[PDB]
Amino acid sequence: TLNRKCVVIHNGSHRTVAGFSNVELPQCIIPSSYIKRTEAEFIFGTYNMIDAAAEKRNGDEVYTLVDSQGLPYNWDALEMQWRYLYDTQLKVSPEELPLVITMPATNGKPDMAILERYYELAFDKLNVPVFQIVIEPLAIALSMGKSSAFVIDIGASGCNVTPIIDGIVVKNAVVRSKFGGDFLDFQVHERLAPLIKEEQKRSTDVWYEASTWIQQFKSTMLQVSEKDLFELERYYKEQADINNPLVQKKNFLFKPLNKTLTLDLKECYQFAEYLFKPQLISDKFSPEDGLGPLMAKSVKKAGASISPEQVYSLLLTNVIITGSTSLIEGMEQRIIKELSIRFPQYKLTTFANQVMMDRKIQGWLGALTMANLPSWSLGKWYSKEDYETLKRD
Amino acid sequence: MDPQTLITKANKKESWRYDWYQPSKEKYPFRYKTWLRNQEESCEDILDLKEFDRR
Amino acid sequence: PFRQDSILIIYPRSQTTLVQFGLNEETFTVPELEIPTQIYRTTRQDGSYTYHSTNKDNKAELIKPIQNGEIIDISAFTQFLRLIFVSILSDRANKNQDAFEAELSNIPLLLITHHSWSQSDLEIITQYVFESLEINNLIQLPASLAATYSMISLQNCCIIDVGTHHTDIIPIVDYAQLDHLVSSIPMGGQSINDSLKKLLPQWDDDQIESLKKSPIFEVLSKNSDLEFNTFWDEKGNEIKVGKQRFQGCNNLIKNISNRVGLTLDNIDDINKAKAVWENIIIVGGTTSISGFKEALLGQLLKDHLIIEPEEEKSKREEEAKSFVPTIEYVQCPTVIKLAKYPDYFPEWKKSGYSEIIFLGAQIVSKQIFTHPKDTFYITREKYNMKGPAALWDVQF
Amino acid sequence: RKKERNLHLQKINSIIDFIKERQSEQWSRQERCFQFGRLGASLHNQMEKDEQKRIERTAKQRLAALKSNLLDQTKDTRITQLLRQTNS
Ligand SMILES: Nc1ncnc2c1ncn2[C@@H]1O[C@H](COP(=O)(O)OP(=O)(O)OP(=O)(O)O)[C@@H](O)[C@H]1O
Repeated sequence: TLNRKCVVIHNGSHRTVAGFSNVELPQCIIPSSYIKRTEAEFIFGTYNMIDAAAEKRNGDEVYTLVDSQGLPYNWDALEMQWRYLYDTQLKVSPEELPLVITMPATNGKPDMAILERYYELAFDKLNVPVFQIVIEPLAIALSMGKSSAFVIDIGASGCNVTPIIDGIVVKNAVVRSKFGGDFLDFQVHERLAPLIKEEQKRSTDVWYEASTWIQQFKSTMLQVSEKDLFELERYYKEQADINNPLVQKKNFLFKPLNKTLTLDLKECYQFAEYLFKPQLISDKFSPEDGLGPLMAKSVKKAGASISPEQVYSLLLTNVIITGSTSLIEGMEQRIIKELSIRFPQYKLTTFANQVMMDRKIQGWLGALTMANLPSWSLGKWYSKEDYETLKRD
Repeated sequence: MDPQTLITKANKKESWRYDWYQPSKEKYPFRYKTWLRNQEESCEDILDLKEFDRR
Repeated sequence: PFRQDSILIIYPRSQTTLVQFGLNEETFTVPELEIPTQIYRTTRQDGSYTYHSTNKDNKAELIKPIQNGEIIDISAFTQFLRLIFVSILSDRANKNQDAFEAELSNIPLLLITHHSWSQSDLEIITQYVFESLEINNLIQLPASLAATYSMISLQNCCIIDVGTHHTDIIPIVDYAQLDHLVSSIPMGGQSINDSLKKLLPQWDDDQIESLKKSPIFEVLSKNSDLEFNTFWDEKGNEIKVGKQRFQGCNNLIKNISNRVGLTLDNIDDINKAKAVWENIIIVGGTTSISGFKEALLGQLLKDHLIIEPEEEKSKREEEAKSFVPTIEYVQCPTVIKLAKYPDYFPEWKKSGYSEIIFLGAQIVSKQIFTHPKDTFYITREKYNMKGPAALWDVQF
Repeated sequence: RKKERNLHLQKINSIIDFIKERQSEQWSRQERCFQFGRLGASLHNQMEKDEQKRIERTAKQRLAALKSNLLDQTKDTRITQLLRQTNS
């Protein structure tokens, strides 16, 4: 319809996705972090950072670009990252093409602070011809053809739950669990460390391991128990007295040491259970912090923010299971089970894109999608006048 | 052999240009560059093939 | 449509470019034109510039539009291209008085696109195709895409593109190119020469270069049965050499495999990833060196094959010796394999397949230009409808 | 108030409507290359078939010439092998 195309940038907590609105797949995806070298040198790029890791130069440091809130952290570095993309991946002056970016749903408290900083970057530093920012979970629901949706972000750096009612992000009901991908990565590392040779530059290496073999492990070794592992285990023992798959072994080669690691099914399940029963992690966590009750909490809070009976029937029939972590086999079904436990009186309808690729970049695809609408004026497009207004006294 | 006229003979049409453009509903306070249907030296010689043939 | 003799396929590269105007109708053949990718630039009063096929009055500068596969000066590039197109126009026009009554009438243009070109680069290029060369039939194929047809069409496969100063790593999944994984290494055939110079610092660079080209040079794993052998120089000299003729390749190969592993490890659908690993395709002039492809396979094999680590396997066997079921893993690849070549192109069979990517383009070219629909290319109409942007309507 | 919500509701309605439109309209990079492969394969079938016919025709012509008086080279090296056995 319209004579345009644009740059879409999604600063995820782990992956930064960027590309052109012209295409289905992103132009490139790089880690949302960088290597600082010393004079001041900034390394961006998946392979580049890997090569830097291979160098193992003293003084190299890993810094992330996104904080716990899903917001930009080191703004000066952010400039450098985007600059990098414009020069080496997009390969176009930031002044010529339009820029659409996004962010996760928040409670609204930092909205103004973030926009100020973006106006400084986009306009004061990059002279971006036009600027827009959108909400990721909102975009996802919209790409699914949903006006109302229960967005379940089983991703890294925490689990986001966003109740969307009639195109409304219920900010009061939006919750951000501290548990997610990153947590599990930590646990995997710690649980497998007992089988690995020995059991900050070091932290740069941690990043390397996280970006490599750890990610490989979690892609296939983890699996989510259908039922509550504890009860399910008991069940099988009962049945044994009256086959029990929990004893089944799985194999995984530890590439860097060339050795076979072997785990049973139960152990794989044990990792998954941390997202449902965090009180099994330690005494610092409450049963309510598991995804089951967190979801219920956010559902109920959503009801509180506006006819609970209808709200529950609405959200529970528009459930979107997404985020990269959601790809762990069985996760989807387990979510369904948890929902039926806490809402046994409601029919559940969930959605999940079977294509792995689509989920991994779904947030970007959502942004992509919104960026491609013909009624230009629907967005809150920003210009220098908005930066000016902000700074005008 | 004038290569330009060879072009005019070969393969026998609105041109576009890359330039600034202002969005409108009305007009919005911003502009961007794109391929606009526009308003409406060279190599100078010809390469001696036979020198560039696989023989 | 379309006349076989009017279909123009152009393949650019960092060194030279292949041009093949017209097809062989019955069969496919190896591109007969080869033109050095260089053009001269004269600086005139106040920086005004001209372009030349030669160095007019020894004042023009040597310009190389393409560097490591990437266009670094699109102005120069389109001038280079222009020169080529009109060169073949005048060539045929002189060879055939009635050329514009037939073969120089409707000319299909297939340009092979190196993945490094930007979105804006591509736009400008299509602009010149229609507004400078006035060509009413344009396809800008992904080079990797062309390659996937040549290997009897593959759904899941890898393209290893060996250049001279760079090597490109491409993964194809479901026939699509995974752009966010596609990368490139700043190493190529020249690095072989560099290491050979290091190895034999007393040799002339040409001795080294011509040796690389020579059949005595080989990647190992009957000149291999001799301690010494010889090769005739460009000047007719007899060059004698020992086992150094089998050296200088591992550095390149190792770096290739490093990125191959890293790239393929990021494929999301492991079922498809498994399929990808069983179809590896190797292309590039340097890959013509005997044994190269096999060595590359071998290096990839030993560094990625999922198989019970040597000793552990022997421990299964050891304990058995006192049948063990296959020790399956959730990982991949379990099978690493090179893709199978087509046996239906004798000409190319005879020439070798280092330039097979052109063949793939040739094959799909007749598939496209004998088809009743124009679904996959830019017409003057489409160009009029979208401008340069039309490319992303037909983008492959 | 009421109409403000209705505005929002229709705004997001139209957003979804444009999205679901494009879901059926778009046809993406992958769609092109997938169709090209299906297309190319049929080209190979016809072109491949033609090549086979040409090879057969050449073989037939050679056979006819012999009567009047891969394997085309295998028989040369085979008969040359045997020729050499007789030459030696
Ligand atoms: N095969 C896999 N299955 C499940 N999870 C995976 C897989 N591969 C990677 N992950 C996890 O997915 C993470 C990236 O996912 P994702 O981009 O959804 O998180 P994120 O988008 O950064 O989080 P946010 O959505 O808050 O930005 C990686 O950190 C990795 O830990």
